Amino acid sequence: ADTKIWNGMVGELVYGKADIAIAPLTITLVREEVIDFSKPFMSLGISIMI
Amino acid sequence: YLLESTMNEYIEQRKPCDTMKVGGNLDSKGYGIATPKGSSLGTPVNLAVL
Amino acid sequence: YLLESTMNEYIEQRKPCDTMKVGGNLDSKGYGIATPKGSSLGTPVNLAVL
Repeated sequence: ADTKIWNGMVGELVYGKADIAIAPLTITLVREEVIDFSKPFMSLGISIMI
Repeated sequence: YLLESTMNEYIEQRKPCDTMKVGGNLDSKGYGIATPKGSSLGTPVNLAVL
Repeated sequence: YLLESTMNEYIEQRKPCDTMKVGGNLDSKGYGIATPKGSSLGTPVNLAVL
């Protein structure tokens, strides 16, 4: 928000400091626009941990 | 603490054993390889993922 | 009997009230509007869904 800086693994990837990123990373709409993605590894969801 | 499902599933099988996945998935998201937009590797990756 | 998640909810919401869902999502597939190969309507409708 208010600065629009890709922080972590996308900070290396969008800004071109790395080429490939093999990681448990989520493909979202604003994620899809800046850089390309692969197919999903597995199908998952948001889960509650108690 | 809501989080990723298989990340929540891994702590449940690891043996402090005091954690519990309850209910089910609350979304659907994808683990894809972050590649540059117009990747030098993505189209070979996209089949090799599949 | 096995069926999809959303189909299992709507039968449970009708009123014979005798069917319950156990467990969670076994996977996460997706519904999509489909057009054949060569259908020029596929790309505008794909943006129309989005």
